[PDB]
Amino acid sequence: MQGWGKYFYADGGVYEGEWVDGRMHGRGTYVFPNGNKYEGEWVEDRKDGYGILLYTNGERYEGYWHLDKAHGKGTLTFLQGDRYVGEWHYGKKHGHGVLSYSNGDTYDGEWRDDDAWGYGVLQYANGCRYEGEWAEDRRHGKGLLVLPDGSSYEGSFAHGKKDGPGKIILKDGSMYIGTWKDGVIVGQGEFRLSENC
Amino acid sequence: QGWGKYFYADGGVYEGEWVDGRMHGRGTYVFPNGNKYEGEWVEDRKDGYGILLYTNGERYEGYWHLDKAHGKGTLTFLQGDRYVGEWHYGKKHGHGVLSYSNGDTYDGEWRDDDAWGYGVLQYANGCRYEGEWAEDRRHGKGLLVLPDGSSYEGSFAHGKKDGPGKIILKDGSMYIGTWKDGVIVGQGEFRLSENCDL
Ligand SMILES: [Cl-]
Ligand SMILES: [Cl-]
Ligand SMILES: [Cl-]
Ligand SMILES: [Cl-]
Ligand SMILES: [Cl-]
Repeated sequence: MQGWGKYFYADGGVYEGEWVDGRMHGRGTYVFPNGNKYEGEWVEDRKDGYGILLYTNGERYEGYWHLDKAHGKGTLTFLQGDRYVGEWHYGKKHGHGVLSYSNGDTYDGEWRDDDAWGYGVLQYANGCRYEGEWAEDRRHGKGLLVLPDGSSYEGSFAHGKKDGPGKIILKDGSMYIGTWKDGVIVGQGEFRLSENC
Repeated sequence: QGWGKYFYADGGVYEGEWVDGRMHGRGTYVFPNGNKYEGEWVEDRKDGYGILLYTNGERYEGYWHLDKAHGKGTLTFLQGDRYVGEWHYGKKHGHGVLSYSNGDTYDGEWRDDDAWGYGVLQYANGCRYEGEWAEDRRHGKGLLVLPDGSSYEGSFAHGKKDGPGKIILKDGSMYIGTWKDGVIVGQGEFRLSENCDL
């Protein structure tokens, strides 16, 4: 099973490409029973190296594979509108990458196991903008959130909501210092105004 | 009855109309003080219109009753302070405006020579207080506007912020809480004018 050739039909899946020893090896294409079609490099019956897989619904990945999963630098385009360009780790967004959301949001930062995780900045379509840490695809740890007004909160976050100590600075110049828990003010706080009189 | 001048042993002088041996009618009296009164008299008392000029500088011009300021009258002070309003037997009482030399000027109610009731005070530092007063001090519900453009409205006690109140800024974002002796106390809530996501 050497040279070029065509083969398979596990279902109706036809692989056509290079071969070694009954394993697909080299560049080749494979239209799978789904209708998904991978066209790239192979290493011993798994996609390994660069390759493009078109999904039947519309999706389209472009990048490096390893052991039949996305691994390395790769671009995932949702022709609905989404677009991701960055590092992968065995099928999941992992490392650094940017994502353009359909709703208008844009992310730039770290990822771990297909989730925003680590440092990253997200420019919301509504005008807010977050610059801080993440955990499990939600704002977690210290961060800075600017609001389309121009005022901002800087403090701690937990599970996507304001939580812990924090300061909120106003355009006016005034400040409120207090503690949050699950996105809500409670406890003793301090509020400084810009002008005394 | 009639007119004539008199020199008391005190050094005081009176000349003007008399009735039954009592100063009554128009007359002028310069006191041993150096104070000189010039107005209407009734039975040896300032009563009706009159001016009283003090040797130190002050000058009352208005109506008198039972030898005391009573009715509408203007008093200008040592410092330059000018009161224009109603009097009640020597005390600011009713409605009156006081313009202090420091620049502040008050316009509101009075009771027993004290700011008491509703009144507006424009501070010289650019501020304005519109609220109630008790015993010459900001007391009750009031609105305090800062030159900032923000404003505090809530309650006052003995001249300081005290009780529930709201600071509302130029943005429309507001802080809601309670005060004790002009300083923040208790738990508060801060609301933003504009926020994320909604
Ligand atoms: Cl989040
Ligand atoms: Cl939140
Ligand atoms: Cl501003
Ligand atoms: Cl006061
Ligand atoms: Cl105060």
